[PDB]
Amino acid sequence: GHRAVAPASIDRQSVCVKFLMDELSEEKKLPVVIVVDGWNLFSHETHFRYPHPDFLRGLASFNESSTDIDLYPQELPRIPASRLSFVRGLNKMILSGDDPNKFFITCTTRDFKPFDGISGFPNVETDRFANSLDEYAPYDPEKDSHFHPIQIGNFDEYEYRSFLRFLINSGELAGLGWGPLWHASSDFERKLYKIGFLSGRNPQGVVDHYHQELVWRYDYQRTRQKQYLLKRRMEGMSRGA
Amino acid sequence: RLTYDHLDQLQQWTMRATLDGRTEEFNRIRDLHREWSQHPLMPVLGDVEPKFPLNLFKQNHRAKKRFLVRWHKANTPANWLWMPRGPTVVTPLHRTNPTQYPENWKQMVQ
Amino acid sequence: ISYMEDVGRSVKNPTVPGLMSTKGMKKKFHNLYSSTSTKRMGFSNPTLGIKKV
Amino acid sequence: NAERFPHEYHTPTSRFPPTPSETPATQDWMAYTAKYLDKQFTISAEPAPVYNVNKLWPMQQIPGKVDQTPFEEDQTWLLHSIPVQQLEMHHHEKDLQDLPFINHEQFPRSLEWNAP
Amino acid sequence: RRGKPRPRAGMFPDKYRRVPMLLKPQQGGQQYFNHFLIRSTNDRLT
Amino acid sequence: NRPEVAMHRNTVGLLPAHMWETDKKTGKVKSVKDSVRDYQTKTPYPKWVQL
Amino acid sequence: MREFARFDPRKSRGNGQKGFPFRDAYLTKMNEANQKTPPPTLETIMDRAVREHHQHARILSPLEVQRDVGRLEPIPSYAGKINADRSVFPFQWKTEDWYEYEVAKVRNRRFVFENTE
Amino acid sequence: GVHRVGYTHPSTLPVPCAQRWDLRLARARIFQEYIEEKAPGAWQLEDERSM
Amino acid sequence: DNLQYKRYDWQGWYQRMLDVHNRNVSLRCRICDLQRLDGNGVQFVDMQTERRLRILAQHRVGMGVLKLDADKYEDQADNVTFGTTKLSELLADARKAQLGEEYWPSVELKVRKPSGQSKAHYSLIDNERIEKRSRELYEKYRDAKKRSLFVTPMETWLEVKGM
Amino acid sequence: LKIAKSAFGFYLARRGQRKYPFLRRPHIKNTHSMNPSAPYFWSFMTAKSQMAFLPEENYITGDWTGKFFVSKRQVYTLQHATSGAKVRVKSFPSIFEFNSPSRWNIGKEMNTLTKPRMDLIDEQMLTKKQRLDYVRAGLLPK
Amino acid sequence: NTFLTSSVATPPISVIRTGPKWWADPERMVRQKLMYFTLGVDQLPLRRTAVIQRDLQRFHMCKPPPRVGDSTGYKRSRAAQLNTWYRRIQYQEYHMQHLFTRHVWGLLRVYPGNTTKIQGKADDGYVGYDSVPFHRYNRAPLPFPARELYERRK
Amino acid sequence: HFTALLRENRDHNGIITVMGKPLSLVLDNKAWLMEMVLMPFDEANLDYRDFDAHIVSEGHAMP
Amino acid sequence: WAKPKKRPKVGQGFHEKAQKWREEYLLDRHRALADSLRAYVEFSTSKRVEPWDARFKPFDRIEKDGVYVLMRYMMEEKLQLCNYHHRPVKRLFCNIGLMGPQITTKARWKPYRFATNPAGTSKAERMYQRDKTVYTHGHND
Amino acid sequence: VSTGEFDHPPFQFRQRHTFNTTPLHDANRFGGRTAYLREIGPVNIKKQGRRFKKDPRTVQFNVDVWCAQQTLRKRWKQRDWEVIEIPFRLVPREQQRVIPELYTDIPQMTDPARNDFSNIRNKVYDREELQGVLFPAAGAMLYPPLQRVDKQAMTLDKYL
Repeated sequence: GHRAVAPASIDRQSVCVKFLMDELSEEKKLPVVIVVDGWNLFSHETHFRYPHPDFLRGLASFNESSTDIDLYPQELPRIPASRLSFVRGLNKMILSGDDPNKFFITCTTRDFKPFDGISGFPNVETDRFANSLDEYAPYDPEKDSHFHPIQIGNFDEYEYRSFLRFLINSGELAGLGWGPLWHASSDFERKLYKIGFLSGRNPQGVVDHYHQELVWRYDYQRTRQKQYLLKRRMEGMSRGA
Repeated sequence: RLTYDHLDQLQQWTMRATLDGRTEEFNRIRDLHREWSQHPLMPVLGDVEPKFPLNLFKQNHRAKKRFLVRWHKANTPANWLWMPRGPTVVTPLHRTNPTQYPENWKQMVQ
Repeated sequence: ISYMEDVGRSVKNPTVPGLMSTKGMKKKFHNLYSSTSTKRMGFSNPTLGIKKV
Repeated sequence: NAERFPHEYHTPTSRFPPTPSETPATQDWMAYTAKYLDKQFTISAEPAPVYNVNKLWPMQQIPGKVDQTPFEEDQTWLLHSIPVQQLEMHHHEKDLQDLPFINHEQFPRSLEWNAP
Repeated sequence: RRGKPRPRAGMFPDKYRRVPMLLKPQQGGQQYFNHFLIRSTNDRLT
Repeated sequence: NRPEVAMHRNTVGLLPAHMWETDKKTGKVKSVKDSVRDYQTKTPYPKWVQL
Repeated sequence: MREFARFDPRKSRGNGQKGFPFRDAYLTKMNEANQKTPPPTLETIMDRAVREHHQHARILSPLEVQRDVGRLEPIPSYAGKINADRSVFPFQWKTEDWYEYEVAKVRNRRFVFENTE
Repeated sequence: GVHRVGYTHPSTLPVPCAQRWDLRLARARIFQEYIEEKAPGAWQLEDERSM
Repeated sequence: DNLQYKRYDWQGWYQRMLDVHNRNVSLRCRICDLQRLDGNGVQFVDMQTERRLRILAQHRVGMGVLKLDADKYEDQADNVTFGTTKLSELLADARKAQLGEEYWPSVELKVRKPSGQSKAHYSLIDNERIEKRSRELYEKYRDAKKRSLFVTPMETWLEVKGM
Repeated sequence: LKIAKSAFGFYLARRGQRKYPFLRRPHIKNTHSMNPSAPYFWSFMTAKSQMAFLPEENYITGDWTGKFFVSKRQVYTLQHATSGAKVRVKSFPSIFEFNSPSRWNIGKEMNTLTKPRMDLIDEQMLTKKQRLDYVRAGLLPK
Repeated sequence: NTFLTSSVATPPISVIRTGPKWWADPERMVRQKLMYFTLGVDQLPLRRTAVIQRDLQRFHMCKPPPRVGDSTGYKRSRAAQLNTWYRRIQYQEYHMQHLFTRHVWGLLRVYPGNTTKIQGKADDGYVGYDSVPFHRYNRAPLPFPARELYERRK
Repeated sequence: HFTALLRENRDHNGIITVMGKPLSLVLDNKAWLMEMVLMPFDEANLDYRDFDAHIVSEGHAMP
Repeated sequence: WAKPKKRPKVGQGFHEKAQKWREEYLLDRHRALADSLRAYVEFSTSKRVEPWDARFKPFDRIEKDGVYVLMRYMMEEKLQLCNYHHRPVKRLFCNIGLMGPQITTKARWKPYRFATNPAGTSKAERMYQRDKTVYTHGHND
Repeated sequence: VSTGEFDHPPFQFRQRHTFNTTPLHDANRFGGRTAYLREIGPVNIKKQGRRFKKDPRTVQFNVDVWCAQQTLRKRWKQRDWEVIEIPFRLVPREQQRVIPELYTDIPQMTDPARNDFSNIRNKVYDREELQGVLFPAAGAMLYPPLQRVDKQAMTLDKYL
């Protein structure tokens, strides 16, 4: 399937995905786990669009074919993901009964750009979302798929704690963190609490604010601790002398 | 200008590199970092970057910037002697060569 | 003083002299900008302006 | 020969963006598939609710007229023939009180003032 | 300004003149005071 | 057609090449023949106007 | 807030902007994501229970703490009483509804029946 | 996309009801209103700034 | 004007100016008082009469109050006339909902695109015909592949009219 | 104003190089009115629609004894060429005349066929100082 | 990379003087850190910079500590010493960043701004589609279309 | 001009909200902005999770 | 406020000089216009370089694969018909829909003045080598 | 609450490509649309320019149109639905009321009695549950009925 000189790769691949999915549907004895991330992309349309029919009829001159394809851009209906050969295979296995050989443990991506009802133009230099999808369309696992919905939340404090501890400390041990500068940043507890507030315990948020911790301006702790340690040292030198 | 877009591309590249067992570009990068990140030494009293001498040109004059630009153009990072880069330098904070990095771990066992 | 460290000193004058020559430039003082005299009446005191040489 | 040149003859009733000439099978994927790609397809058009479907909404439109729907794909906006404001700009009401800088007022009524 | 020299910095009104003294610098970390007081007293007894 | 929309749809058949005089080498237009003298039109005014 | 307590839609008729309910409380109530409040998460509930059962000292809410070294003050009657539901507070809302609220409230300033029975 | 606007007369339905276009016309009679036929449906734009 | 423009030649045209500036007459009524028994026993304005009323006059309704602003004429007299005319006219039309159901304005529902579960059957449409076909197409492909390196869908099941 | 080129030179101040609100300058002088465009030829400095009627000045409005120059916004018509009559336009110094008819003129305004700022510069209308300055600009030879 | 055009280069000290505005703008420092971290390389120099600058910003409304009269000029000499030290740490950082970014672009198949060096690919500064037809600092003519630094497939 | 409405949450899940949006999104995940809003809960030696705040903009509104 | 000094007299024979200069300025402008319209239409009809930037994707990819495939077999006739002028090229790519959303967002196109060069252009100097006696607004070869 | 750019930055001394600074009409602003406002090169003020392109008011207006477009576009990619006009009798019970037009009354709650408080305007209905209403002609259902998940059923998440 995938070993060929291009262009041949492109059709070989087509034939091959078809017959592969025909192989998997024909096998009843061997456990098969299919894991697809962001199923919600499969249950609606691709961002692809059907080619304007005039690409298919051939042409003489643009002067009079009575044709717009070169004049104005227009939108044609989206090509639903259920018309993708691969997804066609997967769906054919879900919907047909008599295949309890397979288990889809599958997931949803919410990854799209934010839209609040006004949208400016994204500043290209600073943007977190440039690689996100344009979707802006709502999705429910229940009505939009045949799988059984499970709901995942944010970390609770136990998870959150174990996780943050990992990132920070195991980070340092790998030499990826404050290191010799350790006295600059505050101690674990403080960080845990503060990152807690910033992220709201969301995992993506936790990772990100762990990084952004570098720039915290308003944390005073190491300052007052230093001050205290110092004053106690000098009281020790005044008790000695 | 480094864009988040570039960062995500960087991520996919780095992942894909990890999974193909390529240690090379990692080692190039590690060498670069080791060479140029060594902690700059404290300058001796009486060593400061020359200002532009007063009472030469009017305050609003182009000479100022010109002097700055040329002075900095004169000192290239190859000319920075206050940062200790070379084979001579001992680098207490870093690993020396490829052998000592985790992807070599099977040689570290007994 | 933020960020203290134990690092060694560097060599005296690590910096290479700039591409603009400061030497060949003559320092101007009195006539540099233009001023307006607050002198109310009488001949301006010659000792200040003109007297030496 | 006037319709040979699209951008040249514009009456001052004409409006951008110009609407494209129609196409038979285009309205949805099932119909498109049926007429062009695979021609043995059983369903010639996806299920059509007997009651009226308003594709431009809230906007009402004259029935039987060929029309366009607001563009979802940024490209469709940027690559269309929509012009930019070039001359001085005009508002039908606001033209009387001339510019923003000349603000003509007949009477000094409170800007909040409410007609009973 | 115009064909004349710019004044020396101190010839201008204070840059931060409109920002109240409590703000420059901020004294923050008031939370830790009590802690370090009890700490130092316990220490003394030791 | 103006440059904006249809520009590539222009044809060389719009060119009144018989109206001018061309340099063979440059492919450029040197002179213009006289327009008004030999000009014959059945329609000074539109067809539907009778004065 | 008081106004929104006794607010009724059917009373709003024949009034101007006055007929409109207090913005935020209302747009909050309209939000369904707000209709499900989180329970008091596991670490919290355990911790409280430990401290009042095992260690014999009940956790005080910040309003029950005595913060005057010199005085002993009556605990405010709202102390640990008012309960927490996203539906009431803090205010949280969908944007579309917010837009529609605002615009609508500008349009209607002049619709009033002054003369009423 | 590009579609033909359409109208289902109330006699054709398997329950009669008043179509919204009809009402639109009733309104346009009552308060005299110019229906702009060349109005593109793709141009609906709320004015972001003031709205 | 009691002040300046009160007593001299300009008093006339100023006064007139102000009267023509104020010629707006606002005409209000609640839709609660339009629902009452008419002299024939029918309810004058009922639910559907109100639906038809509200869709008829768009922004001319708010807070359950109909408000018509008549500016058309220079003087207030004629604007009460014009206003009453437009009101009785609008009621005339809106009352049509008592003639039968064919005038009850349709409800506008937002009906979702077909859901995912239903969109899945989009891959199984005409299943058999498509499979049995895919074998013959595979044949035409296996044979086309002997001549040339790349086989387009346009050499198989796709038709592009030449001329 | 410094030099009085007209009546108004007595009344008006220049006020330095001074900015006016967009597209409003008190004295309209179209320096750009003849500004060659091949592709834009029909849309530039002309009727915003091809479907508009010619202006007022393409027609005799009333009983006229006659006129000296026709206004500059009068569009050149095929008859302007054919009829062989005096076609005069008020330009500076005095008047411009359409003498040598051509069909390339037709359907444009004589606002467009008359160069407002000429490259020919008389030195008889210039002060010696002015002539010096124009020499600075590399306009006048010297 | 999106911004391709010819550019105007500032000397390092002036770039650093922008302080909280650009050089130390929290956002920018963060995405640099993200770069380093993703490469599996510590950020020491960046961390020194953020320490220095965090402190700079904290105290920016305060007056400098009293200067008592010295014939010796030790307070002057020492505070100056400290100063050029900090300058030098930040030169190390600024350099570091420019370096790693040119390199990381080298791995990402990225085209820089005009007249920029990429260590392994374009030794002489790379140019394509400049306002000027020749290479600016080579004084050599430019080929059309733009020069390609990387092999075709993606 | 902002106006903070502040209440005490007995359930220990607190949240802060600006113009009806979660503080995380409003100040846009920039940490150095949000810590400022955290600060008074620190200086009062309090736990932020015991408090719900919603903040209202009375000044010039902006995206 | 100085009293404005009076403007000197016009000159002699200048009215005829000016009449003449403007007159033949127009008779020249006719060949200017003719030549420029020829140049413009000639430009319109003749072929141009590819408007896309091969330094970005979905274009950098080998000419035997990806986009180019989509171009060779499906779009070719159309692209050659419009002579690769960038406006209809981009518009056709919009309408082909198999790239669909990316044409504006991900993909990248040569700046206006570069995309205007004649087919077979080698060196960038070709931008400044086009005829300057003609008024097409940079729309001439 | 969008972080994008709604405003055309004011004209000043010419901005050139720098750290922290780009040209005013540079390609990267407004998704490239600044192409429309760009006069390239060392412009000669006396002889050359296009006036509207340096004018604050005009430029800003064009930008506001562009922004309006973006927002429109995104609100219309947001829709998965159509508006169908269904006669009063057949329609679900919560719509049997009177529903004032947009911006007319307070935003209205769907069914405050049954515990749904939500905008009726933004209430969206499934094409499956209206099947019998929308396609009476078809006989046998063209869309197969929704499968719903039992909330009382013991499944993986219930720890069973």
